[PDB]
Amino acid sequence: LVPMVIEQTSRGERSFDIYSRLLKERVIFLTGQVEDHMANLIVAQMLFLEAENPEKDIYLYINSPGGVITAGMSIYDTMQFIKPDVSTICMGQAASMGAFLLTAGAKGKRFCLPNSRVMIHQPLGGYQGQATDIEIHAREILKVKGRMNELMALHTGQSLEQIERDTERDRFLSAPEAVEYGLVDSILTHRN
Amino acid sequence: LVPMVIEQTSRGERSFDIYSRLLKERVIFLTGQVEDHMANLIVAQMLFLEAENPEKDIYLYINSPGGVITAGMSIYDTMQFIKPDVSTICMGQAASMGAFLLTAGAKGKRFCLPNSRVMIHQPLGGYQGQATDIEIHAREILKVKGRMNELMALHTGQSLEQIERDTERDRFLSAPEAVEYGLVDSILTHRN
Amino acid sequence: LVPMVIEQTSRGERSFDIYSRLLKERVIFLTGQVEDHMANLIVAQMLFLEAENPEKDIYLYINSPGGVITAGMSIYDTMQFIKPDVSTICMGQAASMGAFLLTAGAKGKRFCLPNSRVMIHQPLGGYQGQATDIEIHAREILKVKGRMNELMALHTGQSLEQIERDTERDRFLSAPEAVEYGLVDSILTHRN
Amino acid sequence: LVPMVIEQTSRGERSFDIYSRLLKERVIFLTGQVEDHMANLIVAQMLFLEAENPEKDIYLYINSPGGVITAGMSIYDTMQFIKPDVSTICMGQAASMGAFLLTAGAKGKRFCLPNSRVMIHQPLGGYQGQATDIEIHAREILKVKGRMNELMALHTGQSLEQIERDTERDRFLSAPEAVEYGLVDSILTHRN
Amino acid sequence: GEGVQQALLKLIEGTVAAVPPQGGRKHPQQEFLQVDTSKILFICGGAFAGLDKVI
Amino acid sequence: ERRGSHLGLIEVEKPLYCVEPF
Repeated sequence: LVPMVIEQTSRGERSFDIYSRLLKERVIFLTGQVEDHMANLIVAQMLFLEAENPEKDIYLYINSPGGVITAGMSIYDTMQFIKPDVSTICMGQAASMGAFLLTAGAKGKRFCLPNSRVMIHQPLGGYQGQATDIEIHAREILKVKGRMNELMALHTGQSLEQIERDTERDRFLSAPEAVEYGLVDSILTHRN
Repeated sequence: LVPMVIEQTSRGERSFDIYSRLLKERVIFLTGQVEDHMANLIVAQMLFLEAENPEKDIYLYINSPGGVITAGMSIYDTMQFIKPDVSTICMGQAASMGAFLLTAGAKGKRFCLPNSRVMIHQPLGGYQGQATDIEIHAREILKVKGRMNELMALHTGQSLEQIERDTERDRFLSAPEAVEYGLVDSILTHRN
Repeated sequence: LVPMVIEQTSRGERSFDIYSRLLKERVIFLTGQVEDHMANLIVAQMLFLEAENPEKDIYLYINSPGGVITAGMSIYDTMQFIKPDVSTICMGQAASMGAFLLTAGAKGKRFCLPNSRVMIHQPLGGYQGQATDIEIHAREILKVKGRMNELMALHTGQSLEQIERDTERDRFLSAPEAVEYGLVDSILTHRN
Repeated sequence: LVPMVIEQTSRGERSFDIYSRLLKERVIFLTGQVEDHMANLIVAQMLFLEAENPEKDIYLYINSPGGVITAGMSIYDTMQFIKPDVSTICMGQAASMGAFLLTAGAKGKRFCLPNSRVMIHQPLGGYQGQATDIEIHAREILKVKGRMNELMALHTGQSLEQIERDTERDRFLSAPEAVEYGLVDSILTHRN
Repeated sequence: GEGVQQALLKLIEGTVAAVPPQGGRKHPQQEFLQVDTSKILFICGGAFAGLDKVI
Repeated sequence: ERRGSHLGLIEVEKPLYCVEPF
């Protein structure tokens, strides 16, 4: 299923999987729905890379239809914590959490392919139970919505009011439109 | 798929797993629901690290949404038993059991990321059958509630009355708020 | 995923799984429901360790919620047959089979963590068929109860009458209370 | 997860599985319901063991709740065919098929643990279809019933009439009782 | 391998070697002829199969 | 004086081979 590759070295050569081979080149893949299991795996990869070279950049390819908010924040904090700058590239799709992790990259290192769609919307959740319990959970999700908007405005540069009105409902953005908002800094179409 | 990494040592190059590689650095991952199977794995990891060098602190990351209280106490009892100090770091989410193991770390070595969330609530349970059996199980879970609250008050420093009152209903605490409540000591934002 | 650890020896370094590494140190894990498949696995480990060193004690951890009786009578018979003493440490939970396999350890080498829970009840069963067959199956389950009740009285020191009055219905016992009945001997709280 | 063990010899270190390691010591495990896939596996082990040393005894551990009659007869015929004696040891439970293969061991080399349970009963079956077809299967199963009883009487040393009367319905025999019936020769309690 | 490389470090550069007693008409044995290898050119040839990849 | 001189040995190592269930 997963192809295996070889890395010619002076001493000899060793076999690696396609995904682990790219990890050696400081490349991390964020594919599929975001959850705790894959998020922690990405966290481990980020920590391991900064130990080998805390000065080189790290590339994070994002293609995912969103996911859990808590799992995603674990990645966001890890990116802002480590010293090396993390470059984010969007390939195909970027949803609510994917877009937040896309714009959370370092300045001037947030790219996106020309034929890519980006969607941003407010968090969604629910809780069944007593009225008192519903109230407690309602305040928590509301605070998350505000915090997410505040962080988005920081990286994008737009005002908090603009983000609130734009993210009230699903908002689809293309690669050129994303640059205007501030989610990305450039578009990659051809090499050099 | 779990990536594979290579570690260059004096004896040569060894290919480890991303999770096993971090285990050599006194790092243990606590992800997902807490059960007997994963708890025993964490217990084994702690004991193995203690034998190697029982002077260096152990790092335990916590991105769990909760679980059974029996398997969680197994980890808690192991943490307080071993000589080295277990440093807990909250990444993303910390639920009832996830927060009981976060505050149960060495004093001064409890950390939480800025966007991490912490939740604490009383134990859950239930039983079906004769009224006599219900009385036995009802009194047992109550003892756990009182015992867990007693331990929570010890590490956090809050009075037992405050812990009992706040644990009646689900209580959400952000990273800064958790520092005042006593669950954690510091917040990690940027390296150095 | 089970992490892989390395062990340094005179011949060289070898990589073993965490469970296998602990097996070299005469440590057996009893987790989850008890069945024939896992029971035979534990029996094999006990027999293997006996041949390696029939004079060194064996440690058996018990974090199980109970299971099949027949599966648990093989382990018990294997522990009483082998020459080396089999120490038992309760980790989190010990139900009927787990508690029966916790008090069956060598006298003076039984332990229960401070926040561990022990539960003892009577054997459960049931049969659907003709009345003549129901009687045959009913008499057999009543013999297992008497047989197990007698073995517990021998290993705990309590009278058979007390065991019959305490096992009729579920009886939850904390670690300090287990020391007073005889299921365990001491409680491990710290290294020294 | 089956643990890995090490075997030290003056040829090089070799890591073996717990079950595979015991196979080298003339030990075969018979666990779970008897079926064609596991039966053929046990048959292969027997033929392989006699090749290494056709004079040494082969130990067969029986812990099973019974199974298919055809699958069991494959093992029975193989046991009585090979030159080395097959020693049967009952741990846990031995049902109709398990008991037949237990008493089928070499005379004087059948053992049973003190708390082991043995059960014997007539074969089961059933067929749905035309009346003519039912008579064909009805006579076939009856022949098996008589054939099994004849073999049971031969090994146990009892009369064919006694076996038929006792096997009419489920009959539970403890280890001390099995010795009187003839299913086993002695009981193993401690390593002397 | 490495052991032979460590023994030529002074032969290729120069040292007073202890030549075996004799392989000719020399009568004594303890003579252990002393020759200076500091003016002896040393060519070394090999195939270095694999060096192409390293480069 | 006739006296014998000993010589070192190959100093070979003992490699290990691991076996897995499949």
